[PDB]
Order: sequence, then C-alpha cells, then structure tokens
Amino acid sequence: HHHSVPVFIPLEEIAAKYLQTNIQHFLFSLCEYLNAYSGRKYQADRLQSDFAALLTGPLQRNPLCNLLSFTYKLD
Amino acid sequence: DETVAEFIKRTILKIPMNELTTILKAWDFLSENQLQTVNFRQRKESVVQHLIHLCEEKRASISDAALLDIIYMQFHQHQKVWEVFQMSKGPGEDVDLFDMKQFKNSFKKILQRALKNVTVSFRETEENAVWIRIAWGTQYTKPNQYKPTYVVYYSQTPYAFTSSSMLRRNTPLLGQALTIASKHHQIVKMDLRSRYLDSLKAIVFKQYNQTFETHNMDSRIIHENIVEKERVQRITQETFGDYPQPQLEFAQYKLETKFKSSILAEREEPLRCLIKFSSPHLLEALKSLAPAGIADAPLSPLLTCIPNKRMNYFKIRD
Amino acid sequence: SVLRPLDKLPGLNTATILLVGTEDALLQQLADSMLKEDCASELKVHLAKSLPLPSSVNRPRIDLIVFVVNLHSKYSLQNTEESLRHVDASFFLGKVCFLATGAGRESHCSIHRHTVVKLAHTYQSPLLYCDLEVEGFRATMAQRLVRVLQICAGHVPGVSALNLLSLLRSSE
Amino acid sequence: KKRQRMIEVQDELLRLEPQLKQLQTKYDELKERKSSLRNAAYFLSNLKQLYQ
Amino acid sequence: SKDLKNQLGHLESELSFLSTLTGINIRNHSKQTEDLTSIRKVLQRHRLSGNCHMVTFQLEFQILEIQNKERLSSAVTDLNIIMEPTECSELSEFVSRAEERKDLFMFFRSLHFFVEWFEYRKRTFKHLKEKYPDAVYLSEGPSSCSMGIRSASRPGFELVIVWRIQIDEDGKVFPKLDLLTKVPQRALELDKNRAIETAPLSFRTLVGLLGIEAALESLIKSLC
Repeated sequence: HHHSVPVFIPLEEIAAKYLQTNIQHFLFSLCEYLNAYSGRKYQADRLQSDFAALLTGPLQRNPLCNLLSFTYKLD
Repeated sequence: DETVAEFIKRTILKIPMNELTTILKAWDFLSENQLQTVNFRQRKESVVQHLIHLCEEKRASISDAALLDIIYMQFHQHQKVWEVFQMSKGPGEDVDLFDMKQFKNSFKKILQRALKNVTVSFRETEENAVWIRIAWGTQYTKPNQYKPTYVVYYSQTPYAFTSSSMLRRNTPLLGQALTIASKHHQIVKMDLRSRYLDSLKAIVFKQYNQTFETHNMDSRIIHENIVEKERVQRITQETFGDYPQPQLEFAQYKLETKFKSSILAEREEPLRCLIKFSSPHLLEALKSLAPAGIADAPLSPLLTCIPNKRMNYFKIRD
Repeated sequence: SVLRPLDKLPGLNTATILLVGTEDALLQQLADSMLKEDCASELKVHLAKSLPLPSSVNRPRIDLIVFVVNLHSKYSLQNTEESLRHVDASFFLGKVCFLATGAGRESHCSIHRHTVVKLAHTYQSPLLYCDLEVEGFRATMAQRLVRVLQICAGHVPGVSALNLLSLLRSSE
Repeated sequence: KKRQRMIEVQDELLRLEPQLKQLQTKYDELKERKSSLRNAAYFLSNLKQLYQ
Repeated sequence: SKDLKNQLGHLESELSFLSTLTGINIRNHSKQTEDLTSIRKVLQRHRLSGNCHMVTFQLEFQILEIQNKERLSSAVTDLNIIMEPTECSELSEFVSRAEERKDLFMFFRSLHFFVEWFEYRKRTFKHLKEKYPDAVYLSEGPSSCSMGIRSASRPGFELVIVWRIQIDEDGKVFPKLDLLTKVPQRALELDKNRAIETAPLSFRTLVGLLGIEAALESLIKSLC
C-alpha cells in the first residue's frame, strides 16, 4: 500500500524476487539493506562532524553512501 | 561588459525588497563588509543603482549572474510549469557509484559537442538535489539569456524535473544528455504537469501518506435519511482517505466514447469531447462534492486516481 | 408509499411540519429559525430530501408540507416535480405550500418565475418568496410559517385549513 | 540538417550496446557451463567404473 | 465481560501470528528505570528470555537515554547474553563477538540465518538416510556435521562428506561442502589413472553443476 523506504534503496527488485515466496526472507533482506545503509551514513556523518580539523575541505558523498573520497593532512 | 550588468540589474529588479538581503547573503559574491555601506531604507531604485555600481567596480563575470538567477528561481520556484521525466535501465546492469564531477563533465561535454554556444550552470544542494540552468544557442547565434531552462535532478533516482520554457526545440538532446550523464539507457515523459513542485515531488515519490499503525442537540428536529448521510460519509472517507491531499490546480480529460441514451441510436461514430477541471486547490473541492449533494456517493474512478496513478492528463476511448 | 393527512390521531398540543428540499444547510437554518422562538404549542420539524419517505410507524401525523424550490438549480425543480407524485389529493386542500428561494439575485437564476408561478397555480397552493441566505428575512419567514402551521394544526378556533385555502386565494 | 543525423546515430549506438553486452555474458557463461559439465561427467564415469 | 474475553483472544492470536511470522518466541520481560539527572539522563535495564525454534537464550542489557533540547541519544552501554552449553563452538564465538561489539539486531539476524541453515542440513541428511538405508551410515546423527557413505559389501571402500556452517567477522552465515577419502592402498595400486586425488575439487564442480542433493544421490548411485 505505502511505505517510508528511501527511493534510492532497491526495494522493487527485492519485492519482485521475494514478496510472493518466503516473505520472511524478503523482510530480513530489507533489514540487512537498511542496517548497512544506516551504518555507512552514520560513519560518514561522524567522520564529518567530529574530526573536522584534520580534514582540509568537505568530503564528497553520494545519497547511497557507497563512494567516499577525501584528502587529509595530519599533524 | 554591459550585458552582464544589464542581466544582474534585471535579476535584482525581479527580487522583492523585503527578501533582497537574504538573496544577497546567499549569493555571497560581494563581501560582507560592503553590504552595510548600502542603506536599504531609501527607494528601491537608489539601492539597485548602488548595488550595480558595487558589482561594476568589481570584476563581474557571467557565472555570478547565472548563480544569482538560479538562487532566485529556487527561492520562488512557482513561476513556471514543471514536468517530470523517467529513465529506465537494462536488466544486466549493476548499481553505479554516482560521482558529481563525472556527471557534470559528461552533461557539459554532450551539449558542447552537439551545439556550439551553450551556457550551463550547476548548483549542488542537499536533499540530494542538483539544479541546472541552461542557456541555449547554436553555431551561428549567441546564448540567449532571456529564455533559460531549469532542471532539478535527484542523484541515484530515475526521476528528474524540468521547467517547460523552450526545450520543445531541443528535447531529444536534453534527454540524451540526461540519459548519458546519469548512465541510463531509455527515458520517457510522464503525463504529469504542475506548477507546484513539492506536490509533484510528493506524488512521484509516493510519500504523501505518512501514517502507520503501531503499538509503541435540539432534539425537536428529526433528521431523516440519516442512514444515507452516514453511508455517503463512510464512502467518501474510504475513497479519499484521511491524509492531507496534495495541492493540484488542473486536470484534463479527452473522451472518444459513443453517446448511449431513440436519440442518435443509428450513429456509429464516437463523440469527441475535451473536459478541463480547474480549481485553486484541486482534490479538496472534489472531496466535498458528495456530502454537498452535487454528486453520487461513489465518485467515478477517473477522478479518485490522480495521486495513485501519478497522472494528470487522461485519454478515454470506447 | 403514499402520504395521507389523517392516518393517525393528533397529539396533546403538538404541531408537526415537514420540509422537503435538496439543500440541507438551508433546511437546517430554517428549522433553527423556526424553533428559536417560544410559542404556546409544541413544535416538531422533520427534514427530507424527496418523497416517498423511509417506511416507519413511529412517525406522527403531518400537518403541513413545504416544498422548497431553489431557482438557481434545475435539479431541485426536477426533485420537487418527482416528489409531487407521491402525495394524495386530499393533502392539497390547504396543507401544502411552495417556497421559492433565490429570486433576489436575478443574474444567478436559471429558472424563470413563470415556471414556478404556473406550478403553484396548477396544484392550487400558495407561493412564497424569501432569500434563505439572509437571517433577517429568514426569521420573518419562519414566524409566518409557524403561524400557518398553528392555523393548520387546529389550534385556532373557527379557522381551519379549508378556510385558509380561501383566505390565500389569488384572483388571477 | 546534420545535427539530427548526429542525434539519431548517437541514439542508435546507445540502443545497440547492451544487446552486445548481454550476448557476450551469455556466451562466456555457456562455454564454462559446458566445460564443467563435461569434466563432471568424465570424473563420475571414471569413479563409477573404478568402483565397479 | 465477553468483550474483554474477545480482546484477550484477539491479542493472543495476534501474538502467536507475529511469533510464527518473525520466528522468535519471546518469554517474559523485565525493566528497571533509574533517573540519574545532572539535560536529562535515564538508565534503563532490560532483561528478556526466549527461543528460536531450536535454541533458547536469555539476554540482559542496559541503555542510557540522554534526552536534551534537540537530541535523544540511546546507546546500549552494556549487554550480556547466555544460552545452553551445546557443542557448537562457533556459536559461542559469535556470542562473545556480539558481546564485545554490543549489537542487538545483527545477533538476531545471524541467529535466524544460522538456525535456518541448521534445519536445512538436518532435513537434508535425514531424507537421504531413510531413502538409501543400505548405502549411508550416519555415525553421529542428523544434527551433526559429518556424514559417512559406505556400502555393506566391503567396509574398506568408504568415504565421508563434510557439511559445516561458518559465521564470518561481519556477521553473515555461509556453509561449506567438502569430502575426505579413506580408501585403502589396494585401490591405488590397482588404478594408475589417478582420478581420486582430484576427487574433492571435481566434486565441488559437481555440486556447482546441478545442485547439492542431486550430486549427493548421484554419488550414492555411483558408489552403489
């Protein structure tokens, strides 16, 4: 009917492949995907917020948080 | 030159007076120590003249005016009619690692190799949004700054919104640039146009219903037909839901059905009709039609499927 | 079912009126204006959209029927024309009234006044004019309707509905 | 006139690439499928006759 | 009080439905609250037991809810789980890993996947046992890891198939299938083609060809 899963999360594929068979496997796969995304986003946000002195410029990041790139100089 | 000054002056004249300071602070072209020297208490003309003088004393390029125009447009964003695109990908393709620099480079190179003179301005903002302003031109004319094209792209999503201003001439080129820079294969236009960008955003992303269930008086008057009233109320509540309706303002239907009513019984040709629904807040006036007594209890499915089917223009045949 | 005037016995100092129309808000406002005052009798107001009514035995006898016709919509006129075929002739002997609404704003009218004039003349019933959107006129119309209901209910010695039929008769 | 020709040739190439991609994947998976099937059949027959 | 009985029945039915849908049957739960305010900090000690369809567990943890003007930070400061002392060492290894990592959801996910693979292996071993009771010898039982294939004609030529369940450092679960050949030197001096030492690798190709149980029954039929 309706949900609150983000758009960039591949929900349609998991649904089309697991909704009609083994619904619990579909639920656990969605759980794994959401947990991984939340963990990656939390890592990125904590690195950006806490250690702002060692970073020279803002780091590059995508919505799915699957590609990071940053330059840093330590003292 | 003088064209840049005229562009900046027109853009500033478009901006109202009460919110000009916020736009100037968001632009961040002139230094902060140069803003308090100007007095925003006098007439608008003198303020605009002083701002033009300040922007002329400093080196003013064409990118700063484009950035100011992008800021003004994204601050108003209700002066144009917006349309939606949808891009498809092959089955055997993997999830890509989106990069902003490569996307910008590809989107610029496509238009630079197709046309000759074309201006592209980017603005990457949070909510995972990229605003693109395009000034079109060809090998024998200069880019026209009076008729720009605005695009709002959401990274790693198959959707992109566009302002219908002049792309009717360069629609396939813009589609090719979008489907190449974003690493897609196909692109199609959805039958959904609207002036309210937030309503289109909520409808396309189907996130307008955010309610989930979880556990964590004058007795002398006798109202007859009360059962019919409660029935029509229940039917309306079940059909239109209880969530706040998205704000639309227009709907269009084309009809090619036969007339069935002795009267035109021998006719074998359809009746061509075009109907338009217009309202300041659509989907809210219709919901109040059945309780008011102007329509039946269940409305036609053509009127109660606007947000669910993500369609605004309809064609119906026999 | 067909409504009959004298199917049930009257109550103890009780008068009942029935209002048939398509606009429910106007009927509610008219009922409120009728019941907002104090009189010697016990008044009851029933509201309906069209005839016939849902079957019931608990409903007491009806003393007066008022058909509200909105001149700004043909739907109400068609509804009244359809409802006028479910009442017996014995009810038209001074117990039926017509109330036309919307004659003030002529630019909005979709029905000619000759139509409602001929409709009222055909069934031998009075025709009243009032703009129910204004409270000042609605109060006076409600008081007049209350007086007519008290006359028709039999609470005035010497005057009946058959006499009211002759009192409100038109020359042409 | 030449601009539209350029656009349509770009469209043609963009439409034609993924078919080649999918065909290559099918080919180089079917090859190893057949090779593994043959190897498994040989080993199974050899062990069967050995135990026999 | 019929409505109350109906509500109780509906709640019990919903509880049973959720338990059989998710796969976790939860026992009683206890909570203790402590207000340690300096901006406010609360300490909540929770304790609960349960089981997953084969394995019982009892966990006790404590969270520190820091409520303030704009944020509500909740972090599991301490956790401790205890289960019955079986012979599975990797299960206790992951228990200690999740104990030192202080994570709750990954534990449940890995436990679900582990018990699913365990019941898969159990229902797979016992099926081929009664189907071919003259060609297999389950020395330890259907709830074990090893498997012994042997023919009643000669007790010398017989081999073993190994099925283990592995849990990596990330938390995911993946099995592994190997075999070990205990064949006397008479078959080696008999056959000079030397097609037995490459048996495991090729065997994996076999299970990578047409399935697991198909390869198992093919090996049973070939040894038969």
